[PDB]
Amino acid sequence: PDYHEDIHTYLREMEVKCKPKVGYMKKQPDITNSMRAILVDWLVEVGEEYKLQNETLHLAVNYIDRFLSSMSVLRGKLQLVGTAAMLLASKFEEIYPPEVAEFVYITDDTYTKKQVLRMEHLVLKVLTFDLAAPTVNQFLTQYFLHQQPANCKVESLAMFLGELSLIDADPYLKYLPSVIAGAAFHLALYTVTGQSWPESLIRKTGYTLESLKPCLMDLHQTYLKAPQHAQQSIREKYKNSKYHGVSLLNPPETLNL
Amino acid sequence: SMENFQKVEKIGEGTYGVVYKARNKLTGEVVALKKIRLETEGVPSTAIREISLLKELNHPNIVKLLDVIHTENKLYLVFEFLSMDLKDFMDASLTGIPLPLIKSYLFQLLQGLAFCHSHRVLHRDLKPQNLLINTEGAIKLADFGLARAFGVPVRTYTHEVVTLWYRAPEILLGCKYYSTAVDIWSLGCIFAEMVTRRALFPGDSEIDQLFRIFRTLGTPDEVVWPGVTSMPDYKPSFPKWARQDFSKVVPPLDEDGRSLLSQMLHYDPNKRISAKAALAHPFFQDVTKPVPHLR
Ligand SMILES: O=C1N=C(NCc2cccs2)S/C1=C/c1ccc2ncccc2c1
Ligand SMILES: [Mg+2]
Repeated sequence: PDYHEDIHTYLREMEVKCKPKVGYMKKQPDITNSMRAILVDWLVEVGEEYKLQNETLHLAVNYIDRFLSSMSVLRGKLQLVGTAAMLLASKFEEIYPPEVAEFVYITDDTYTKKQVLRMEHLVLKVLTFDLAAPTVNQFLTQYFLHQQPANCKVESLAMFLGELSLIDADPYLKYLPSVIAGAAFHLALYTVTGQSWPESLIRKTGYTLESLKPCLMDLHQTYLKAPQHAQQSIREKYKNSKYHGVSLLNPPETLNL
Repeated sequence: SMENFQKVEKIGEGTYGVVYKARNKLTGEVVALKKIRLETEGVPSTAIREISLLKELNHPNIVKLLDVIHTENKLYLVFEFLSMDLKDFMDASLTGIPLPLIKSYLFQLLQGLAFCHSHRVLHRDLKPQNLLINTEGAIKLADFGLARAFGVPVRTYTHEVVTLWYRAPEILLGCKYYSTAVDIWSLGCIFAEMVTRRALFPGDSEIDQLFRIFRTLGTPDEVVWPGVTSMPDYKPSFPKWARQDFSKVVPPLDEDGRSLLSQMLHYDPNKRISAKAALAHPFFQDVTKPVPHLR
């Protein structure tokens, strides 16, 4: 099908260039992984409240991680960075983005409009206006085209697992979106149908199960431990019929390979 | 800041903001400035989208963005300056645009467009006013204010898209999914316009636009466009116009010209020729790069 290969190649180029710094939190004096996890889980709620696309959620997190990779931020201002990031992602991705006033509302009177608007400009300057970032979602939708045949439970679980990876910078910040998407898809497909990463995707991506194993092992642990995780907005989201209640499914205890 | 730019003259508005011709006072460079006043909703999605995409796209047939400047009440985009837009050029041309120049412009536009599509960008406002030409024979896509980064496969995007005359029938009939084909349709209309010297489908409304397209290409049915009778804004009451010979639609065009245009104006988006495939159409076998000899 036309342009699918070119687009995939190009996205594989851009994910490297849009990659945040792997160990930036160590260099952040006042913020932690846990604090970022709180922030990301909150963005999930915002996405739910305003019925935003999952893509917007992923874009925002990329903006956040890229911003935090070069700017030190105090814990009290992290949410301002987050709010501004969600606003820009919405403007980039959404047909009908929420008004700035709505973004000031869900902060709970924490920041002012002028603060949100100034933060928008700062994020833009820091990101040098480069907002078209490849996401786990963008690879997932491509990978879904290789199902035989299409299974809606598999898709939702993949989207779910891929979303869980956004929460924890350790260890997912060291994996590319194309790789997390690979691991999410295989893990999803294995849980629902008992099938594995397909030959047709080995062909397309050049990723094998052996190559995905390191990420796939991490994602399997997160999945198993998801109900005990401090952050829970993603499990609650994917409980809904909209996502076929896939977060209620039982994860496998072994993966074989 | 804009200390170093001297505004020569306002040249128009397009999609969003106001475009000026200006001069860099230190280097002499002639530039185009697109000004945005910061509706206090922050930076507009149109500016956000145009800037990140134009920064991704380096190609001889896509306009070059040189710089972005914020003077905290406005936002300026700084482009290279060429000569004029294609609409300007066609209004000035009694004379006609010679075929070798039409072929060359079409060839370049398809290259610019294939580059966009290969890089997951829909332009969504291809029209003569948004195409720019210089004295040396080049033509470039400009005004990416209505553009967007699409995914594979596409989801539902903004329905507003494309200025009426250049708007693909799948948008008009309200299909929930549209993709790259809509840019091809727009280039088809422009191709015809360059040859005929008049717009192909100058509708004043959506239904007028559909009826004008039908009277040229035939009212579509399930054989020619599987699914069409089921589209949201398809009406069984549509008059049933017969399809006409392409030799009558663009009479000056020879056999390959007609073939390419009918492939660009194909009703079914999936069967409509890609910009990448169109580059190899035999129409372009003798393609050169003449100068427009404008002023
Ligand atoms: O010309 C441009 N047009 C844009 N949007 C639509 C419009 C067309 C004409 C007026 S408004 S953005 C843009 C940038 C630009 C760059 C170089 C140019 N060189 C010559 C003439 C116009 C130019 C415009
Ligand atoms: Mg730290």
